Amino acid sequence: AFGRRGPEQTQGNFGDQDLIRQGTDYKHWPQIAQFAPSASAFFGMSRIGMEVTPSGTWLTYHGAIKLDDKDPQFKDNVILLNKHIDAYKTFPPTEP
Amino acid sequence: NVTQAFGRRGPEQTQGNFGDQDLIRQGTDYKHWPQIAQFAPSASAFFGMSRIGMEVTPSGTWLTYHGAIKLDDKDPQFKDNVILLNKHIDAYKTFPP
Repeated sequence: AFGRRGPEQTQGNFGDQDLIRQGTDYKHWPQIAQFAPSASAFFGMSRIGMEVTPSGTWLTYHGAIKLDDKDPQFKDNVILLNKHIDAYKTFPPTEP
Repeated sequence: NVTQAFGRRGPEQTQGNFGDQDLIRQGTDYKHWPQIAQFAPSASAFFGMSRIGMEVTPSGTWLTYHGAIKLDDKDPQFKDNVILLNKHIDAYKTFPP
């Protein structure tokens, strides 16, 4: 969908092979998706910008979401997210 | 409204910078909100397209994100969409002191 995971600025870096294979069918997808911002939160929280490069006009965004560390699921949420962040570094190269 | 929910618009890295005085007062009731909202990623797009990190700092644990969404210049609505987004980006610079 958004291409191969990898280290480049134009690549996404999130997702292990199960999330890649299964997408929204992945057993822990709801537990991940809860951290995704609503449209209101995305435009309300983020630093939004616009840039014009040789490939077109881009709407840039960045920000940071504070995890609720009083949530009983906090420690497990952190483990789950960490599992997927830069997971590609762990992949067999013959993957897929 | 928007600023009670997501804090003041401003220049700092921890603050949001998007929305003019009408957007921030009206929120999702703002007349042009759906035309803006079309640009916000789905959960799948947010996790699939962004660069995601995790940072543990004195204030807490934060899921960081950044990315860029290509605007479709072939779309007939492109001209109006970029003018609208541009209006709201850093609009707080025009707010009186």
